[PDB]
Amino acid sequence: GARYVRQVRESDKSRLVSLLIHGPAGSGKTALAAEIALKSGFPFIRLISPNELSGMSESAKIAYIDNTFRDAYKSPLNILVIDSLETLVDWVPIGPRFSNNILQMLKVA
Amino acid sequence: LKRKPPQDRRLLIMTTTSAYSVLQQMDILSCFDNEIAVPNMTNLDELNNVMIESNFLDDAGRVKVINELSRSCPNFNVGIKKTLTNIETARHDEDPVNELVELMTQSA
Ligand SMILES: Nc1ncnc2c1ncn2[C@@H]1O[C@H](COP(=O)(O)OP(=O)(O)OP(=O)(O)O)[C@@H](O)[C@H]1O
Repeated sequence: GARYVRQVRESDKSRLVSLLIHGPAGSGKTALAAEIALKSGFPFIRLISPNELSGMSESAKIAYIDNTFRDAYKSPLNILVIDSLETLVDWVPIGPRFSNNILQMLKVA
Repeated sequence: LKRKPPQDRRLLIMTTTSAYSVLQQMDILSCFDNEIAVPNMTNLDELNNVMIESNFLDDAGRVKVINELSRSCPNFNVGIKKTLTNIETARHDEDPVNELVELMTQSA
């Protein structure tokens, strides 16, 4: 994580770096991501979590996501933590059921 | 069910269910920190204890019904709710052992 942070800091052509942190349930992924982000020491850091979106409607959620991603296009250095991707799209394996709108929005974001 | 209370508050949640398999299929069994189990009645002495507590046996009835169901039913498994309902409905007509025996045999 520290190496990736340094690389994004220094390189002048790599203007977008994305990571995936996958593993078995209960393994402690969010703690590690938060630790890396904190120790990085960047001016601008944000986090998107399921807790913040509870009770809202689909349009409100999309609006919130778009606003948060737009707030990050200022300043010359930024960090964003997206938590538990699969529960942001309301996944359940019986159908399977999920939300195509939010998924497509994230895929384009 | 996985949100911590603000500041320094505390919370205990107890949720019941009867469709464990469905919850397993929905993949929602990771929100719980432990799992208690409640089994059925599986013995005659337990039925006797329920009877003494419900004021129905009158001693002789206890003996007659227990003796009848000892050989009239090899396997016995019923919940408390249905047992209490069966006792109550048996009380009205033919307080003798017969009615309870039929009710218990058919219910099990
Ligand atoms: N590398 C680590 N070393 C020590 N403790 C850790 C580590 N990573 C996580 N933890 C501990 O794990 C707990 C939090 O777990 P965490 O939410 O990160 O788990 P998770 O598997 O990502 O969660 P979820 O089940 O919601 O997907 C805290 O007690 C935290 O200290």
